[PDB]
Parts: sequence; structure tokens; C-alpha cells
Amino acid sequence: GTSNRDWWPNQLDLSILHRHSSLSDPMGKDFNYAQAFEKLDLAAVKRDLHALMTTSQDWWPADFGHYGGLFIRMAWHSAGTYRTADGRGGAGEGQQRFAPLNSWPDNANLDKARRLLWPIKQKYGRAISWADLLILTGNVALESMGFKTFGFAGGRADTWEPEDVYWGSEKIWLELSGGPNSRYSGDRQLENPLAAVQMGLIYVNPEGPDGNPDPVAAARDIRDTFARMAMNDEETVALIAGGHTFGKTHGAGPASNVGAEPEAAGIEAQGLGWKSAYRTGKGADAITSGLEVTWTTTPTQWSHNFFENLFGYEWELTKSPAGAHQWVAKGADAVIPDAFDPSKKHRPTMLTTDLSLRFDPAYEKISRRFHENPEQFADAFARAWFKLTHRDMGPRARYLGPEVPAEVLLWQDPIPAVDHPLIDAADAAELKAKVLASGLTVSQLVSTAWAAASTFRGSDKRGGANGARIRLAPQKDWEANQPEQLAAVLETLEAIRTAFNGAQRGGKQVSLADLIVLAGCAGVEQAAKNAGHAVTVPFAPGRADASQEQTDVESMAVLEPVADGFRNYLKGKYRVPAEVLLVDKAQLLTLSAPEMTVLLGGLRVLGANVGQSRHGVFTAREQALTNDFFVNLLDMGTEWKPTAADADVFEGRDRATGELKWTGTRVDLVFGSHSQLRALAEVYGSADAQEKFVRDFVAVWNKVMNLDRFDLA
Amino acid sequence: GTSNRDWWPNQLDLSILHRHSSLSDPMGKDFNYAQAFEKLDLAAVKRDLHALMTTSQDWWPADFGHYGGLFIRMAWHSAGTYRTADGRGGAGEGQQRFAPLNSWPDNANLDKARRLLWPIKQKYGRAISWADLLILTGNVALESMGFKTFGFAGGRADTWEPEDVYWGSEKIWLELSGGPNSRYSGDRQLENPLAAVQMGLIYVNPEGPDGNPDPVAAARDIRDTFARMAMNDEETVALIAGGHTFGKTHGAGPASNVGAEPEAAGIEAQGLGWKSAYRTGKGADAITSGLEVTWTTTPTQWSHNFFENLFGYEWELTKSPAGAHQWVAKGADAVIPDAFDPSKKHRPTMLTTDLSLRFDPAYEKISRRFHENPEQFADAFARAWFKLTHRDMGPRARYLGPEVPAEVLLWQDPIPAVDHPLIDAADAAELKAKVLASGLTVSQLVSTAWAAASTFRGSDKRGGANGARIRLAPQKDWEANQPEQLAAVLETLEAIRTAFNGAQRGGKQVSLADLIVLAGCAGVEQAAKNAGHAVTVPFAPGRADASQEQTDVESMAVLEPVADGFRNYLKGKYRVPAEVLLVDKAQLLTLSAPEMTVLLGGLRVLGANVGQSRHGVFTAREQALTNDFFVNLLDMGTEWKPTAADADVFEGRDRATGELKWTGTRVDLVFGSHSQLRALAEVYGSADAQEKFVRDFVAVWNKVMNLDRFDLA
Ligand code: HEM
Ligand code: HEM
Ligand code: NA
Ligand code: NA
Ligand SMILES: [O]
Ligand SMILES: [O]
Repeated sequence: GTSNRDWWPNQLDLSILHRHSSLSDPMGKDFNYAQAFEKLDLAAVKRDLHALMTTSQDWWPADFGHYGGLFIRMAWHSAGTYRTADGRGGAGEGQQRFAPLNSWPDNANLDKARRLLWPIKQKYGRAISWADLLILTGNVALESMGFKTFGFAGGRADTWEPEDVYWGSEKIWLELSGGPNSRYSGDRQLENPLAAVQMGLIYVNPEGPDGNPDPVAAARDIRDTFARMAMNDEETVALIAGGHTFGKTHGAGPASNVGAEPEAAGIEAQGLGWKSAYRTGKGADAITSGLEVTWTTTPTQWSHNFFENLFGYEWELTKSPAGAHQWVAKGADAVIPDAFDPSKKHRPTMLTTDLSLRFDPAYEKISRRFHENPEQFADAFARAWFKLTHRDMGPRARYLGPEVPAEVLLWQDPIPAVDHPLIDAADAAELKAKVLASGLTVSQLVSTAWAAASTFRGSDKRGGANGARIRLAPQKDWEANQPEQLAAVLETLEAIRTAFNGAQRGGKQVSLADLIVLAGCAGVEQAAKNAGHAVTVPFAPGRADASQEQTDVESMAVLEPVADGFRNYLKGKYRVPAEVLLVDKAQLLTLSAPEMTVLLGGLRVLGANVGQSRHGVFTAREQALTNDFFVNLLDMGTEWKPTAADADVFEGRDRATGELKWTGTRVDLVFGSHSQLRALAEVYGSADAQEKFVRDFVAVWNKVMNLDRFDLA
Repeated sequence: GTSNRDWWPNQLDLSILHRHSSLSDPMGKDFNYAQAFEKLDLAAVKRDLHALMTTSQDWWPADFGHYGGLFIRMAWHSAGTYRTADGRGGAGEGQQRFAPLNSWPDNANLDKARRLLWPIKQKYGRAISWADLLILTGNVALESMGFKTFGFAGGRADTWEPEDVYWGSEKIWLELSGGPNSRYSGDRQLENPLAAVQMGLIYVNPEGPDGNPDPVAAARDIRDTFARMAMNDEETVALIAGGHTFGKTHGAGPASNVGAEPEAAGIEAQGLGWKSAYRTGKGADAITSGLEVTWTTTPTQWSHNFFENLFGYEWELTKSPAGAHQWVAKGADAVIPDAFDPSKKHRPTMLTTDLSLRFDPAYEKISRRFHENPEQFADAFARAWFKLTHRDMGPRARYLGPEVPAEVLLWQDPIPAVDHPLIDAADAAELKAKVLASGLTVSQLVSTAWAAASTFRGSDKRGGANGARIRLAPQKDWEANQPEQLAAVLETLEAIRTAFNGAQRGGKQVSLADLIVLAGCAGVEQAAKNAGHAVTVPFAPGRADASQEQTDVESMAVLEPVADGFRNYLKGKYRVPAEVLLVDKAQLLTLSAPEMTVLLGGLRVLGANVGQSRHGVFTAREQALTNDFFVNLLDMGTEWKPTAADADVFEGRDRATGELKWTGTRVDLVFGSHSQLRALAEVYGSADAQEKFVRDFVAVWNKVMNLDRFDLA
């Protein structure tokens, strides 16, 4: 069936904004997963998981009698799709059970791991999500084999359809770099937002870069991909060596024996894939990656044998039974146990990427320290495993259950506890009137609150106005935030705060984070008033102010908006059209297409554009909250043409007189071009829509202001 | 960006069930279009439309100073996508303003027509939908030019994204037959459910079949396509000759001058398309179809000139200025006016497909009768125009406003008005006890009510249980309905009715239509009881019984299910896999994926399968309402393989013993294979979900029982 995508493959795709509707969810619209989880007997779930670790099923026999290794890899892969550039991927929505991730080559036989968990999932039902179960199972695997984890938080709600993520443009699974859709350019520069070296891999190729078994070059790819997953050199070494302390790889015969991935398999396979014609197709004959490596002498127990073997031997390049490159310890005894036959033993083996931990000079230093000090190794691995598997969970307020670590970590962008009474509705009214009496304009107030709140992204739940980090490095200096204007607004707001707080009794006070949001609310109310409408913009107090020392400035870098259509801002020239970047921002903000449309039309006429640009400011009453953007955009008495100077800027001229009326960007004019967006603009641009436009604008402004407010959840 | 569709282009697409969510709709979920329309000043809208007809805009000047012909074609095209096979297409959702229909070649320059209506749409806002406006504008164009319409009904609610329709598999616009995705096979057999000869056409090719100018062969395509749009020979002739009394075609220069369709055009085109480099690109220089034909001497007035010219002249094959085939009247004077230049006049011209009305023997007799009896032509065209433009509006109870024709038409599947008191809750209890005491089984009662209610389709709002048409030809004879078993259930129900009705006072009675549904509800209640649950199933009385004479047996043929996954029924072998057909049927029933899942799992265990097939009956307590379908399907202790005798039937065998436990179809197993469907099945298959399953099942059963109940809406 030929689709709109086939006819117009470059047209903007709005469906990504309309995912996760209540139509696709089988739970009541009332279902609260946090409340269900809070009543889960987590201890009982862990005891069941513990038993499962050594209860082999004959349809996928457990290596060494212990599923621990397999489950660790499962939880690692669930988490390891995460990219810092957009926060997409990660373990937080249990997306490994859906396409495409369920069928990535790197996820081969994790279909079997997930199926082994069905009986426990079935037993506990809605009180434990798949997303939480995958991570928990990983933790129980580690604990069952003698490793002390740093902790565990529940609260990852299940989802019911595939997330729309850009994983790359390649049309061939695992395509080597340099093809017609190469994700590499220049001196091996990986395209943002991607965080893996080949389509269908979690991070790097375990044979080495494009299959070239050089551990020094592999180290480069490791370092780059792991950084793009929020991990530094210490965390990377800890994770790889920690993981590869357990279990084994599977490459017992040629890869050609392996059939279709799950999404391609026949219906009868019941959601499993990679059915193998090699001998029994499982157990001792398993083929997963095609590599056949077992790293330690006790694959089912925590030890410091990974580094003892890495540094205790010299390594020789060899081939698995499936033909993959891998390494074997020169002149070693057969000291590594066989996964099924107690009478066989094998020499130590390693991947190319394992050897990176020794042959990269910076990794080597850390690996030596971890070798000499296995207690440091254990603690670094525990912390890194916690971080990895919880990186996309968002603020600490979302962490559920009795194993949540009490130590607050810098990577969490922590928010201090509130220790005083909150402002009430009458206090909020007084503060709004003071803000407005200061002489701050609607434009300044709206632009500042937008800048503070619109850092939120629903992908990993980072950002938002809580914390008042707009006043700290690096946010205060981001170009989109207009650093000089921002400084003058913040100074005036801080003087208002200091006076309000100084006047109170009982220790009531207002945070700067709250006041920034409230002040924007006052701006919106005033804009409505300027248009002849009396509205109260909702406001919920309770934000707190974080310090500079509680803010990792380097981690904060990935939240800088280089594209923000809502402020008509583009930091530079990009390959992706601006309107695509707008829909990407809207999705990160959790906005629907109608919410995106209302919000953008209102921001334009409030003065939110960076640098006071007139682009898309289609009104003669700037700073009044009206639907003028839509009425003027849709007026056929205007003709639009790209400018000679810049094809991405358009002039709107009266069709009769030739007089210049307006200018706009692609982000402005798309609402008059795209057939679904223009249908939305028409609603807001109709004669009966001024009151609806105001109400809808206020609702979406409030939604954006509260995106990070999991403390009120 | 490589998508799931690219990787696994044959995987089932569930997004079609989750369209039209409240996320994409800019109106509140409270918005009621019927109530908004009820308050529209329809008279005022029509006066503005009348004014519009001769208010020429310079960006698309009006032919002959009058846009009537253009607007008639617009309305005709809005309605003319309709297919009887599935009820999809038609005017009822205003889908002409979205992709792909906004950019079909046959809809060229209708973007201009719609844009001319923007100021009126704007002025009246939500009180008139685009969908209603398009048809109304057509009506006003006809009235403006002297033709009295049969009527007009509002109530077509606007939609906010493209409908997912199968329009054909061809990858080239207007591809001629016999290509690698040919919609034709055999003796010019058009594939169901299609109702046009080429991708991007409304019905046929105006040059003739695949561009061959033979009017007799063209007539065959016309007859077949129009039949598939619910039009017989009399309605077809009336429509074509009626329509082509007005206006003109546009082919002033070569088609190479015409640019990108709306969905391909530059952003600056602001939703418009087909920008032409031929001379002024518009008006006298317009290029639309590439044909250059004006049919009558008074193109802006109703006349009887179409048939006078058709029969009054002999016709010679010629070429338009764009090179298209068309016909000119042999030795005629220049009697046809020019659309722009009062000093030019033209000979009469016709399309191939117009000549079909004379050279096809059956059309010729009708065309001669219309030529000799212009009153009959008028009334037939008015009736056909009303039918065409309202065919997908559903039951009469949805027709709004003061122009609704009072005459009840057979094509409307009319339901007699109820003229008596309805049963109350005490009566409903007594009828259900009598039903259950009769000895009819759960399986009988469920199967009969499912058969009655599940004829509904939301695409054109035909079918459903109202009317009791299950007792009439042809439904009573359909194989899916199990005619012998059906007759025995209906006989026992009719006896129950006759006794209940005989015993009443005050003229209270129950329809057979109501009783069928109530009896099914008793079946479901009894099934719940069989499983140890106490459940009341909701029931809304008020259906009436239609007669045989009120049920057109030929029109009812297209609602026969050849595929009904909910009864594990397939009438023959098809090119579309069975699970695709299931999702298709779910969409027509207005079900979401979770609703489809729960409903199908419950029907399997209640005994709703046609022929009492065991396929998917995964329970040992048949006729008890449990979630056994899900628990057993998801049991990994069973391995599934296709049977040798039939690759579409599967055997589920114990993994340890090899013993046969169950058999299933693709419709059964898809719920264990597809990754989104299996996530749904898991929810209902969990240990905490038995109560949830029962309640959700009752909700969806009730939904289906009420699908056609617009009398209560
Ligand atoms: C450079 C980064 C990494 C690479 C290239 C890599 C590669 C691989 C490969 C190819 C396999 C074999 C799959 C098979 O055939 O069964 C595997 C197994 C494994 N990996 Fe990794 N890995 C990396 C990092 C990690 C991390 C960060 C963890 C966890 C902290 C982890 C834990 C494991 C475990 C437990 C197994 C054994 C699975 C089993 O016993 O069945 N790996 N790895
Ligand atoms: C055999 C079925 C039909 C065919 C092949 C056909 C074909 C065409 C074509 C090719 C055009 C010219 C488009 C252009 O170049 O601007 C046209 C115009 C038109 N058709 Fe049809 N038509 C059919 C049936 C109908 C019917 C059923 C109606 C209405 C009841 C209708 C009403 C019109 C009108 C009013 C125009 C004139 C448009 C204008 O003045 O701009 N046609 N038709
Ligand atoms: Na994420
Ligand atoms: Na329809
Ligand atoms: O891994
Ligand atoms: O037409």
C-alpha cells in the first residue's frame, strides 16, 4: 500500500507528537504505576529472580547453570541505547521489547532473556513494569553472584508502542562506515545525536573499528561513544571490566546458521528470533555475536580475575568458529571452565575492545589502579552501573521503593529540599503585581521564564525551571538566553525576592526558581490584559534553587538549545530543516501538534524571539496576547517569497500594492504550508477563536512551566 | 532517518487503530460539532456563498466570471473517493484538504477552490466544518446557476489528520494498467476495494481506458467504478451529464508547464500547488487536466444543452493544446462562449467519457429518455447529487439542519421510527431470564448478537444491529452468520418476543432488534457467572425492526464479511494476510488495539467461532468468560509450528512431551508474535488481570452493541 511517506518522503512528520495516546494504553486512564509499584513486595520479586538465575529452561539452557551473565547484558543493553545529545534511548521506558531495538543485531538472544522473565512478570502484573524488571533482574544477577550494587529505584512506567528515534540513516544493518549514509565524516567525527559506530550496535564493534582488530583504534571509538552516553574514562573502564567479569559470548558455529531477527521471523516463533540451524541451536551450540570468548575462571562469581588475566598474559589474534576476530592468551593453561561439559577447560580469551583497556594509555592507568585495588574497581563499577541504569529517570523525586540510594549524586542535577513554608495565592498575587510595577516588560518576563522552563526534555527528564540554573554557568551564558538581557532581568527579580523575603514572618520565603516562573506568569496575564482579557495564569510553588557546586557544567552543555523554533532561533546552519527541528523540540517538550501551534503563535506576539527579531511577529500589538499570528499568517492578501540574501527568510508583501508587510522564517511559514499544521492554524485564526486561543495558550504555558515538577506528581 | 516500516515493511501496522486521538484534535474533547452546527445561521452562510460565486480573485480568476463549475467539481471530488467495498473515502470527513487527496492529480487546482472558501470558513469558525462547507458550497453553486437541489444535511465533523486508506499499490502517479503493481487482472477486473482505474484519479480516465480514446470501452470502466461508488446506470448518466452541463476543463498549454503538487511545493506557496509557467498561469491560461472542453452554450446556467449537443452532432477525435485526446463537433458553428474574451467563440467539444453516454447501448437509452424528458433528468440528477454527497453520513438521525429532505430513501437503510413505550430495566431482566430459560446457549446468544452488531463500519456508518436486518435477506444467508444455527436462535427469540409482547399493556413492545442484543447480553452475563463473576451487562433499548422492502439486498452485499477474525472466519484464500484483515475489521469497528485484543480473547472462549472451530479456543472451560485465551497463548511450555496440510494453521505442542495441546490460525497467533499486540496480551494474561479482563470485555461488547446508536447520540 503506497503511503504519504512514500509520495512525499521529505514532508514533516507530525505523528511523533501524537504517540502515547490513551487509545494505545491498556491500563485505565486512572492507572498510577508509582502507586502500584509502592505496594509491590520488592523482596519477593527479588527472591523469585534469585531462584530463576539457576533454573535452566531446556529451550535456552543456562551457561554454567547460571543466567546471571545473560541478564546483566540484557539490562546493560536496555540502558546502553542512551544518548546525551537528546536524552533519547535508555532503559526508562522498556523499549527493548519493541521494534526496532528488539531486533537489533546487538540484541540477539536477549529475546530469550526477556522470555525467561515472563513468568515473574505474569505473577506480579502491573505492580512491576517491564522497564523496571529488566534493570532489577540485572541487579539481582549481580547480587546473586556476590556483587554489592549501589541501589535500585523503581518508577519506569511501561510504554505500549515504539518511540520514534533517529538511530542513523543507513539502510543496511551494521553497515561499515563510509557508505552513502555514513554516520562518520572528517577525522572519524560521529554525527550528532548518534552514539554508536554502526546501525544496530549499542556502542562499538567488538572486533574493532569497522572490523579492524586494533585495540588502540578501538579505544578511540569506545571513548567517543561512551562519552556520548555520559560516561568518562573511569566509568567506562569500570563498566566494561565489570560486565566482562561475568558469563561468556556465543559463537559456536558459522553465522550463516542464524535465521531471522524477531521482527522478521515467522508468526510461529511467538516473538522470538535468531533461530539457529547449528547443531541443537542453543546451549553449548549457541551463536549470538559470533565471538566465542569466556573472560574469567569463575564466570558465575564476582572476582578480580578480568584484570588478572588482562595484565597476566600476552594476547594473540585468533578467530572464533564463526570467523570473528578475537584474542587468546599466549602459552596459557586451559583454566577457564566450559559452560556445559565439566571435562573440558579452555584458555583465557578477550575481545579487541577488552584489550583497549590495556593498550590505550589513559585506560591502562585506570585499569592498573583497578587491578591493584579491586575494592576501588568494585565501588566504581557499582556507581557506574547505578548511573547507567538510572540516567534517564529524571529528578530524584521519581525514584521509588526501599533501595533508593541516599547519596545525592552530581549527575542527578540535584535540587535542594524545601525547608520553609511556601507562598500562598495571595502572596503570588502580591509578587506578580510587584514584578509588573518594577517595569520589566511582558517580553522580558515571558522570554526569561521560557528560557528557564524550556530546557526540559521528556526523553531523559533532564532540565526545566526547578533549580534556577538559568542563573548559573553555563545556562546564563548561552546565546539563546541573551546573556546581557538575562542578567538585568535576574538582578531585578533577585531584588524583588530579597525585599519580599525580608518582609516575611514564620520563615516563609520564595525561591528564585519559583519567582522566575511566577514572573513569567505575570507577563502572560499582563499580555492577556493588554488584549482586553482578564485571566489568572496557574502557578504552583515549590521549586528550589540549586548552587553552582551542585551543577555539573559539562553535563549541562548538552541541554543548550542550538535550535529553538519557539524563539525563532538557530545557532548556525544545519542539514536538518528548521521546521523538523521545531517538531523535534516540541516532542522533547511533550507537546502535541495543537499545543505546539498555540504556543508558538502566542510566543511570537509576546516578544519571545531571540534578539527582538521581527520574523513571524505578525501583529501590530506586540505584547498583547492575541491570535494575530494566525489571522495574519493565513491572510491570502499577502504573497510570500524567499529573500535573495537568505532562502530561509521570506518576505510577505501585499499582493495588490507590493508593500512589505512582514518577514518570516521557515519555522513561521510552515504553519501556513504543511496541510495538518495549516488546519490547526485555521482553528486559531478563525473569528470565533480569540477566547479559545487565550485559554489554550495559558494551559500550554502552564504545562511547560510544570514539566519537571515531579515533586507534585 | 531509517524507520521500522523500512526494516520490516510487511509487519502489521497498528497506528491505524490509534488515529483521530484527542492529542491531534485542537477542539476540547467536550466539543460537540452537532451542537455547534445547530446554532449556525445556515441562511447567512449561503448568502455569503452566493456572493462568492461571482467575486473573482486575481490569483485564480473565475471562468465566465462565475466559480460555480469549479465548486461543483470540488464537491463532486470530495464525495467521489467513496468505495462501497469498505465505505472508505467520501466527503464525510473533509479529507480532500489533507494528504494524499489534496495532491492527487485529479484534484489539481481544487487547492484554489478551497482557498477561495477560507474567508467564509474563518468568519463562521467551528460552527461549520470544512467537510460540510465543501458540499454546501457545491449546492449553492448549483442553486446559483438555476438548479434546485433535493436537500442538504449538516453534521460532517472535521478530522485533523489523514485517514489511512489503501488507494492502490502503484508507485507512480496515474500508472497505466499492467505494471508491477497493477490494480487490474484478467478481463479488466479491478482489485477490491479500489474504485478508480489509476492511482490519483477519482473514477476513470477522461481520455479513455489507459489513455485509449474508445468511448464504448470507457463506458465499461465508468459503469464498474460508479457501481463501486453505489451508483447504477441511471444515477451515473444523471450525474455525469448534470455535472458537465456546467463550466469547463482547463488545458490551455502543455502539461510540462505545471509544477509541484501541493504536498511537494515550496513552503512559500502556502499550501497551494500546480504553479504553472504557461503564460499568466491562470484564468484564460489555466492548465488543470490538460483537456480543453466546454460542454454547453451557457456554462454558468442550468440548461438542456448537454444532451442537445451530445446527440445533435457527430464527433471527431482531436487533441487539446496540451496534447490530450478529446472530441469536437463535426461542422458545427462556433456557438460556445469563451471564458474570458467576449470576442472569441468555440465549437462544441466533449470528452471520451461524455461520449460513452451515447455509444454505450444501455447509457444511450437513458440519455435519450433524459434528452426527451428534461424533468426526469432534473429529478434524477438532484436525487443522485444528494445521494453522492451524503452516502457516507450514516443513519438519518445524524442529518442536521433545516434542509434535510423529509423523503426517506431506500439507499439510507432506513429504520422505522419507534411509536411505543420501550422496555425498562425490570422488563430487560425478565427477557434475559426467559432467554436463559429457553435453553439457548452462551455460544448461540453471543454469536448471534456479534453477527448482528458487527456489521457496522465507521467508514460510512452503515450496518449495526439496529433494524434487525440479520433476519432479512441477505444477512440471514451469509455463511459467516451460520444460517441454520441463526434460524434456530431467531425462531426461539421471535417466540419469546411474541409472548412478551402479547402480555403487555399500553402498547409497550420490544423489537426483535433490541431482543437480539439483549439476548447476547444475557449470554455474556451467564458466561461471567459460569466463571464465578457477578456481572450486569449494560443494555440500551430503542432499536426498531426494518422490513425487507426497506433493505436493499444488493447494497447490503458489500457489508458481508468475507474475513472476520473475531469469529476466526475467512471465506477463501486472500492475498492479504489474515492478521492484516483483522486489524482492518477492528478499524472499521472503531476499536483501539487494546479493545480489539480483549474482545477477540473473550469471543474465542465464549464459542463465537464460526462452525465451532477449535482454532484459538485456548481454554478447558468454554462458555465461561475468563482470560484463558491470553494465559494459554503466552505459555512458553508450548511450541508452535505450521501444519503440513495448511501453512495458515498452527499446532501448539508441549515442549517436553510433544503432545498436541491446541491449534490456532494466524489471527490467533499474531497476539503472541507481534511485539505491540503481545504487550497487550501480557497485560490480560497476568495473574492480577482476571477482573480487569471481564470488565474491559463487557465495556467493548457494549461498545460494539451501540455502534449504530446515533438515535441516542
Ligand atoms: C566496549 C563496550 C562493550 C562491548 C563491545 C561489549 C561486547 C560484548 C559482546 C560482543 C558480547 C557477546 C554477546 C554474545 O555472543 O552472547 C558481550 C557479552 C557480555 N557483555 Fe559486553 N560489551 C561491552 C560493554 C559491556 C558493559 C558495559 C557491560 C555491563 C556492565 C557488559 C556485560 C556483558 C556481559 C555480562 C556479557 C555476557 C553475556 C552472557 O553471559 O550471555 N558489556 N559483550
Ligand atoms: C466519467 C466521470 C467523469 C469524468 C471522467 C470527469 C472528468 C472531468 C474532467 C477531466 C474535468 C476537467 C478538469 C479541468 O481540467 O479543470 C471535469 C470538469 C468538471 N466535472 Fe467532471 N468528470 C466526471 C464526472 C462528473 C460528475 C459526476 C460531476 C458532477 C456531478 C462532474 C462535474 C464537473 C464539473 C462541474 C466540471 C467543471 C469544472 C470547472 O468548471 O472548473 N463531473 N470533469
Ligand atoms: Na530516554
Ligand atoms: Na467513508
Ligand atoms: O555487552
Ligand atoms: O469531474
